[PDB]
Amino acid sequence: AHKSEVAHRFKDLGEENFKALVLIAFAQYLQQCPFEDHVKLVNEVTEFAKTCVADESAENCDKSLHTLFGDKLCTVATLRETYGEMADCCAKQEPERNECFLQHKDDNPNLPRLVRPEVDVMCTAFHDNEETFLKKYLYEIARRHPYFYAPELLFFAKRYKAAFTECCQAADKAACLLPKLDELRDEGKASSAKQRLKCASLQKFGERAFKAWAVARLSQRFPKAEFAEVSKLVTDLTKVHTECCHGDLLECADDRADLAKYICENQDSISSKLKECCEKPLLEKSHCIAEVENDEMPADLPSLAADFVESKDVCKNYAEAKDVFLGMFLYEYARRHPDYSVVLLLRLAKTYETTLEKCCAAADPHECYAKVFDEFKPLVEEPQNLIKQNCELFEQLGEYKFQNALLVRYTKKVPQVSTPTLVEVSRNLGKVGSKCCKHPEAKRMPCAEDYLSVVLNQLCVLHEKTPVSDRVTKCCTESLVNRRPCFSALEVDETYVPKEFNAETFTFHADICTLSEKERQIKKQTALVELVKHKPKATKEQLKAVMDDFAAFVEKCCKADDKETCFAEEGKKLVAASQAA
Ligand SMILES: COc1cc([C@@H]2c3cc4c(cc3[C@@H](O[C@@H]3O[C@@H]5CO[C@@H](c6cccs6)O[C@H]5[C@H](O)[C@H]3O)[C@H]3COC(=O)[C@H]23)OCO4)cc(OC)c1O
Repeated sequence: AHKSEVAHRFKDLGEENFKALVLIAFAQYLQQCPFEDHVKLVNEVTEFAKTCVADESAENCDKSLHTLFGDKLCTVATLRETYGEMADCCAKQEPERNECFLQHKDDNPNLPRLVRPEVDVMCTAFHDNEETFLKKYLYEIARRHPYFYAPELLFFAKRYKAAFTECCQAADKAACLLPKLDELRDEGKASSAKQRLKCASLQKFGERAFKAWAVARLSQRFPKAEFAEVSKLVTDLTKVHTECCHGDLLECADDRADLAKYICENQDSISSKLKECCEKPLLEKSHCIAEVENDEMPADLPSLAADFVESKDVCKNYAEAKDVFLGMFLYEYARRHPDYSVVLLLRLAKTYETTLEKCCAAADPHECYAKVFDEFKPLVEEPQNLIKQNCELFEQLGEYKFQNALLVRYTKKVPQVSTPTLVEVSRNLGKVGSKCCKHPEAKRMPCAEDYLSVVLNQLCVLHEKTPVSDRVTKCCTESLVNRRPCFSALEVDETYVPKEFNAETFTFHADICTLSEKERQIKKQTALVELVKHKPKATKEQLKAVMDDFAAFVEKCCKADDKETCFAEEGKKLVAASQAA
């Protein structure tokens, strides 16, 4: 164990990443804090760190990272008149102060939306103070996505700098810059959502859950790798994400680097597909390994019949070490099925487990578990059916109309759920259609069913903040593996009383003419959820009818005699038809 963890981390990560990482740590705890303040605090922490690196025996160098950093956040956070319910945390010591900070993370911060300035402007600000410009990027995303995988956020910042470096010297700056930022925005939302799930698993379902998940995913990725190796990897990788989720961002970054290093110094025993990745700079390398394509599986692997049903020691080995035996089954099953979703593999693993508990406590266990594998079959076919059906539906509806289809279906299921949430979740689910139906009906399952998990988790966590439907609460709390079926099983809420008619939520304005097409869509899908809430018995024929009116008048009013008052009479037409009763 090192004396002075801050020195140890400062030396290991180096100054630039140390600062960026603390800045992320601060913004993911204090999302409402202004930029300038966080930087000042990070600067002071970094000032102090250097003293400990110089001399580890100097005054506070032996304090934990959280004590040191926590004391530092609270200088601005103790302000109750500006931050409210967050010096709740500052009244505490470590570790309870940190436990407090983690539980006050807000998945939906009431934060001002980003202005996006002219390209001229951004590029000016970039050359002027390159370092501030990047911090301002780190800060904005971190406070908006308090679960962004911090090391990966350094990677994003780096791509972000790279974009401005390249495009700000381009002949056409806009034509170069914007697609890169558009890709970066999408890739970032995806990354954030994926990490929320890794964190929710750990924090709500425990380390054992995350491990099973990783064994499964890594086994599919590295099918030539031995179990001992995968287990080692699962271990390191869990230690890393546990750290990140628990707010130990420096150790997380460090331990992820060590890992990325291990992987590359052991390529020949992991995968044949890491060659290019391990030639990249640190951030890029680590990212590349993380998203690397599955290796080819060894040819002619045997069947699992021998070890997991036919051996005489199935019950012994099970009872002799249940977790490593299940890990093995899960490893052996996942290696051989990169075409199964990670969730399917966990279900089969869970089925095999529950089947051994029942059968090892039986007269003749082998006679009892002989069937087991046959029982996996309807579990495998079930996701296949849904994906087949949803992809046909998407193929004839397109992303947008497909999202609206989900918007209506999902609103009727759980109309207490908040409108912006319904809109976000349904729009994202629509993105499975685009991302996954694209693939041949044979790689679709991991893409489709693993991504829904990420999307269903967003719903779960956005709903957790201010819960309004016990049925969502139940599906989200029940298991993690049963989330999709539990949500699929939900029936239309006939118990729910229709919302009254608010005029403003159905009146539009001249500002809508200045929005992107995407925003306009979002604007209208927002109206649609509100429509269903106000008339849940409306028909598909009726709903899509009222839809095209919204569509048509936007067109006519964005052109007409003063666009502002134009949305207004349409507001007056709808208002009069409601008072009418
Ligand atoms: C991870 O990827 C994501 C990126 C973003 C957005 C985002 C989205 C974009 C974009 C730029 C930006 C940047 O926005 C700019 O951030 C700047 C940071 O740099 C500094 C400034 C320099 C000089 C004055 S301010 O200015 C800021 C701009 O105002 C702002 O638009 C990101 C920086 O931090 C964000 O949050 C921002 O071009 C078109 O699409 C949002 C996400 O979800 C909401 C997300 O997941």
